[PDB]
This record gives sequence, C-alpha cells and structure tokens, in this order.
Amino acid sequence: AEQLTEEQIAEFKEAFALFDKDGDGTITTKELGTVMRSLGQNPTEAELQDMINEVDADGNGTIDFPEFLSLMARKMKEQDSEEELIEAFKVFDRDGNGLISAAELRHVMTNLGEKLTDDEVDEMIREADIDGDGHINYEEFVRMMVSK
Ligand SMILES: [Ca+2]
Ligand SMILES: [Ca+2]
Ligand SMILES: [Ca+2]
Ligand SMILES: [Ca+2]
Repeated sequence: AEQLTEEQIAEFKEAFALFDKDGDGTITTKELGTVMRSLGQNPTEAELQDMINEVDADGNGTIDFPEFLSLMARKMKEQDSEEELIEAFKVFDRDGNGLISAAELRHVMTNLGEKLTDDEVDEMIREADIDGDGHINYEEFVRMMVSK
C-alpha cells in the first residue's frame, strides 16, 4: 500500500537523466565523470570506478534506474538523520561557536527538566570528550548520540 508515488518516481527520473547523458538507460564511469567535472571536481578513472562499484548491485559495470533508486533512498534517509543531529547540536551550542561548554549543556538540561550539578555535567562531558578540551564539538556529539 506504499513506497513511492508517480511524482517521486518522476523526480527520480529527472535526476537520473542528468547523469545518463546519452539516454541509454545506464550511467557509466565516464558519464559520472562528466557530471563531477561540471561541479568543479576532477576525479581520476580509479576514483570513478570505486563510486560505481559502491552502487552497482548486479556487477555489470553500470548503474541502471532501479540501482539509482536504491542509492537515492539510502542517501536521503541518511541525510535526514544527519539533519536531526545538526539541529540538536545547534540548540545545545547556545553561543554558536562550534563547541558545547559545560554551562551550555547544563542550561539546556535544566530546560529539559534535569537540574544537574557542575560535577554531573563535567562527568557527561568527560565521557564524550575525545580531544581533551572539556567541550563537546559536533564530531564528539554524533559519536555519543549514535551510541555512547
Ligand atoms: Ca548513459
Ligand atoms: Ca548494474
Ligand atoms: Ca558554545
Ligand atoms: Ca572536545
């Protein structure tokens, strides 16, 4: 009773069409290459082959539209969970400097209904901190959120 509407499919065909320059229904390493170069990156042939191999489920050396539909689904699913984590990081990082301090984390925990001492909060930071600055940056934040 669901998965994809005609309209989503139509928009996924538009995207496929940008890459499939000659309209044969497949994207080759060299078509991938033409699109990347247009975006200011010039990958070597070996780099292009690793990107296709990643996506090529049947091993025929090219990406058809079912294969691109699979890819696009995994990717946007992933882009959603990254949006969530970036959003939760910017509410904690009250001054926007890239780093959650102990004062910032304690203030947000109190608005979440948890009145924590500075010792409690220092312990929370200490478990998550990797570079030893006593702040949580985004990388340390994601590594804690995805599992301790
Ligand atoms: Ca093609
Ligand atoms: Ca294939
Ligand atoms: Ca901050
Ligand atoms: Ca740190």
